[PDB]
Amino acid sequence: KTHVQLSLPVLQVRDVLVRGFGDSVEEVLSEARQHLKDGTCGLVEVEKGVLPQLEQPYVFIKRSDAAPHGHVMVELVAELEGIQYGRSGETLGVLVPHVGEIPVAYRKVLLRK
Repeated sequence: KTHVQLSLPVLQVRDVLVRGFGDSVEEVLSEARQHLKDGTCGLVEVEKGVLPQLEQPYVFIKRSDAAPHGHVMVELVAELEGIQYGRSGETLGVLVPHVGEIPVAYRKVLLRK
């Protein structure tokens, strides 16, 4: 399937134990996609002060369209030293590994895979 329905745990930035997916734009996009498939991916909502507490490169989920079955359609965009790899809509948040942190909410998305 080109799209997959996922419910992503929303984590507080100060709870996150593993603050990124790796060291290159290509690695973080690879790792993000693997964790999304394996159900081991969390989401941090971007506000003032969040991104400096996480590791670059960043992987964002961005709204790819204007929401089947409650699931917002999203795609992945990476960012490294202010350059983005991908073009999409509004940021829903930044992806991080999930290693058992308690979430504050769930975000239903349809991921372009």
